Amino acid sequence: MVDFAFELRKAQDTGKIVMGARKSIQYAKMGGAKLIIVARNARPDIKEDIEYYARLSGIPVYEFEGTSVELGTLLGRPHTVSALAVVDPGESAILALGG
Repeated sequence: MVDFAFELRKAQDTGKIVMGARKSIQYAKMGGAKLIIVARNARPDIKEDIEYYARLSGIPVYEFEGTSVELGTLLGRPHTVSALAVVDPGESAILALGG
């Protein structure tokens, strides 16, 4: 089974992830992300925009069970992270979350 925290960090360290709604949308429009992860408390309209642009490109979206605080903490940040895009999974199995 995917250990979310482990594989997310492994993606961050060995691949390429980009943090935040703005960047997540940009990558979604260009079809540049392989997965978008949204915190469960991401702003409703932002979550909906992400889901929309991801759907246009066939990019899977995964909702993280925790808050933007918990997601930021997982990513080593002292601030909230509401969404992120996995551009390159590196050596990780994070993309299995796309189903």
